[PDB]
Amino acid sequence: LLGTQYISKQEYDQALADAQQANAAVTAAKAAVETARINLAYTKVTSPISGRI
Amino acid sequence: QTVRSSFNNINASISSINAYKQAVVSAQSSLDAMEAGYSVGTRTIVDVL
Repeated sequence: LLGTQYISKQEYDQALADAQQANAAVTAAKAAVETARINLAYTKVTSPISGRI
Repeated sequence: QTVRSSFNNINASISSINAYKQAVVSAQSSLDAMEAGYSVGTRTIVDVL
């Protein structure tokens, strides 16, 4: 509706913000998910080297 | 009666304009309120219409 009748440029911008807003939240959960995962599959081997155990 | 008929009318008639004349003013900025609010796009154009 941008430029059209109801879109109400500011009110639009509110939404675009929101999608802007929540995605960053999505950034977080992913980071969280990314976090927790690296905790889970973290277990265990191998360290930062290969060779005789 | 007719003497008092319209003589009232006109006066009340007077009151009429004074209301709507203000009322026009009421809508007047009311329009203006819209256009700016639409000009800045805080609001739609339909309202202005």
